[PDB]
Amino acid sequence: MEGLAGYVYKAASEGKVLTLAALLLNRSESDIRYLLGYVSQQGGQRSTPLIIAARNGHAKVVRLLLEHYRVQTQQTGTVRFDGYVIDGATALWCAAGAGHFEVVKLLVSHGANVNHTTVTNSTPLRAACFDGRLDIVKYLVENNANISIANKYDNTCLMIAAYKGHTDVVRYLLEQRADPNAKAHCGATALHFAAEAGHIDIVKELIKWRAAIVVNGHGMTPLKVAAESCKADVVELLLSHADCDRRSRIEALELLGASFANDRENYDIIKTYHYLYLAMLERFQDGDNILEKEVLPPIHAYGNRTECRNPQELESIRQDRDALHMEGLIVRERILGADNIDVSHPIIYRGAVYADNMEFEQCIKLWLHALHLRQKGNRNTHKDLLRFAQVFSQMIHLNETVKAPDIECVLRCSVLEIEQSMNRVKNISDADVHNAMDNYECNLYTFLYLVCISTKTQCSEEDQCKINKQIYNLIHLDPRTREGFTLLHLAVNSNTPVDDFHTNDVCSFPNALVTKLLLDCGAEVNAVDNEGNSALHIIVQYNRPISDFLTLHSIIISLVEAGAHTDMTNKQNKTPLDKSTTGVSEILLKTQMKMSLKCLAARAVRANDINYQDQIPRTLEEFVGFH
Amino acid sequence: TCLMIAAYKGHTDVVRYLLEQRADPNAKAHCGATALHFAAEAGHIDIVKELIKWRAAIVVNGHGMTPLKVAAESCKADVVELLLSHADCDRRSRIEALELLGASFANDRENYDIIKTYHYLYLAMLERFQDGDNILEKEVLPPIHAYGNRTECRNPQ
Ligand SMILES: [Zn+2]
Repeated sequence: MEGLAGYVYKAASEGKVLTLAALLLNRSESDIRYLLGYVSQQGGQRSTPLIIAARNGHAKVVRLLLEHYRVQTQQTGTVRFDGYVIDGATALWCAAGAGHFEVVKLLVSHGANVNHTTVTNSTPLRAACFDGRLDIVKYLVENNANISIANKYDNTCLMIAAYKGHTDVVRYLLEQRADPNAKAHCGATALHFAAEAGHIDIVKELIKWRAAIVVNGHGMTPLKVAAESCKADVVELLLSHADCDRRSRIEALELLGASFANDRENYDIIKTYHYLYLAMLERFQDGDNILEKEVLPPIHAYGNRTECRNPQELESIRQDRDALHMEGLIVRERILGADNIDVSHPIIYRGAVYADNMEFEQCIKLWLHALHLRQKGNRNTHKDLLRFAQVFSQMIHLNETVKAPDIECVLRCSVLEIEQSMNRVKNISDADVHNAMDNYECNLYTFLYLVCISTKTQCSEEDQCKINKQIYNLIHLDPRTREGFTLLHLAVNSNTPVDDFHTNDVCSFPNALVTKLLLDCGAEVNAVDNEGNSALHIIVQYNRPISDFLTLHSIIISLVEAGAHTDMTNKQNKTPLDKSTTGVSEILLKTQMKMSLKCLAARAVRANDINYQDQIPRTLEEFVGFH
Repeated sequence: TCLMIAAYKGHTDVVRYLLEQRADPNAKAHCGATALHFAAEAGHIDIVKELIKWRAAIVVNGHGMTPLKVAAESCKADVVELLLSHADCDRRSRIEALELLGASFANDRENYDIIKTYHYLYLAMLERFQDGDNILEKEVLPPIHAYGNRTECRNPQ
């Protein structure tokens, strides 16, 4: 029966009245009304024949359905655009999103319900604003569309239209007395959206309506937002339209200069120097009436970090573009503060370019500041910690790493914290965070790479003690992976994701020193994965015995010590001696294997099937289970 | 022939193309060395694997020098791995090759790894006494004053 629904869907997508009529003809009234009510979620989005006709922009099909079949226009579907899914949208919403003017004309002329209840509170006017068609917006608004209707984020149609940057729709909505004073969830105003868009005409139109200057939650006044977005024209327009004190305009000018210097997109130091010099002359313009200048305390990350306050002080800094950039960073960090996370992007970039070729030191300290900032926030830094891993690989390849253990201890604390946080995240839900489970695995890999870095380097015994404190903190809590794998199991298996930036002379699996240090920490040797495979069961399977024979010999002689059972059957009977395939690995085991009567008795009593339940001390039940 | 000299050089693409022409790789020279010997000297594991793929058999030169032994002499472990894996051989030849590899690591200047030599010889000799009550014999040549004591070891102690 659903085949008829698919045929109607295809006919609606085609746009032919003849095919759709023929498919709907020779069917009962109930059948055709069920076809109209049915939604074929081919892409997982509800789309009734009217809804999908509106989305596909076929005027003929929409006209036929509305005129001859009386399909309900109040049907709402969770249509998705560019991956993002709106959880509710009527037929008129899809018509506006399609961008076809005849379809929206017909649907509105057939009494389409513009105001439809929706969990996302989406409206067809918002869809038209997203599409940007002025004519569709006009036709929707004229025929009973409430512009004041906003989504769950309190984002109105006018707000998103100003964000888009289309001057026509903003002008039309302002003509229809659309209120721009509504506040979104963040509380930003329409002036903030216009400054972000960078359209001077939108800002001028908003000023014409006399929109109030309202500071957002994290500061971010419209002049400050425009200065951050490098909208010099918008900043000048706001300063001219709204009177500001000396402090406000001087701060705006210096923020604009520092933003121009710091960002890689602009990358103009002459404009930055000119703006800073102008602002500081404005500080001293009056004469004996000087704006109070504060100096941030010196920080080892920024070096001297002396914020200059006199004209000769910047005059001495005409050259040394690095000094100008770091001073702009100081200015931006002082003005903006650490309240928001917007300053996360520049600092790393300022490190990144600095990280092109040099000792990495103040780059590392800048990234440490970025780490602190991102750890105040609940923002995932697994990509960032990867980047630190490749940077460490770079410096160890350069052989000039001379690494300081304080930084590695700090990043170990951070990675432990994020491990715990994302473990709780998986404790909340699983399906949505499957990619977060992939990041779980990746972060375990990063810790192994950090352990490989620590093994390659060497430092003071107290620093090693702190490293071992952190690794024991990670070990005491028992990490697990899909199908179950301890740290040792990864450390002995062929860990597929070897660092691509540096895969040679660094991070090679089947390592001996890593396993030695992990045993020193005290990981549970007799831990069993799914199917019960022990550590020895995933080291005798090595396929290159004659090469790298030193590694195999060392790992075997290390794991045989620290108490590892010589025989530990698991699921189907597989002794470590049976599973070995090389033909060379058996020798190393049989040299180190130590015999005892317990093992022989257990093998004898399990080979034959004798009852061993409730006739044996409870401890030996597990012993018999092993052998 | 271009085949053996290309194998000596180690250019994988040209050797692969020449083999594609179905040229017989069992050709010989005045020295009697087959392309396997030149590949072993080059040590390209992929070249040797490709040669084995199309049925290149081990052939002994008149003065001994089986390609496996020749590869073992020049301290080329990977070729030894590959040939031992594919080319079936007895206990005696395998242990002889392992001992030769140990000695070559011991004395030569290119690698000069004392521990690798010790461990390889230890493994070979442990393989010698594996069975028990059926022991491969070890023949010791009379001492040479050039080496001083010049007496080999046949007991693990
Ligand atoms: Zn036992």
